[PDB]
Amino acid sequence: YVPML
Amino acid sequence: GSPIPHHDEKTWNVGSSNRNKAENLLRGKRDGTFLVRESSKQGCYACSVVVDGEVKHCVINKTATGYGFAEPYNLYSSLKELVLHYQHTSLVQHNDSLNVTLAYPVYA
Repeated sequence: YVPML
Repeated sequence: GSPIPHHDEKTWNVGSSNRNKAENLLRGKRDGTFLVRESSKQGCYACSVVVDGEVKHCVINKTATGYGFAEPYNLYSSLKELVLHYQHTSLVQHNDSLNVTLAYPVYA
């Protein structure tokens, strides 16, 4: 999954 | 014009749909077309959204303070509230690759 910060 | 289609949760909440089904539904759709589904990561949901012609998948966490993409933004009491927030707010604040909003429910 796309890393979300 | 309004209300926007996002208010009818059926237009974007596809329940227990897996990744491959999500990609099939979003195939060929315009940027910003999205859905919300259960994730293979038990206990979690996922947002699948078309960005630059490609489908991307993001986990939605559920915490004691609400749903969200990441701390300290797990602030929404329902998936609908999350969706409505990110219909006007770009996901780019969480990842520079995601310059899109949740603009178009897959089934609106």
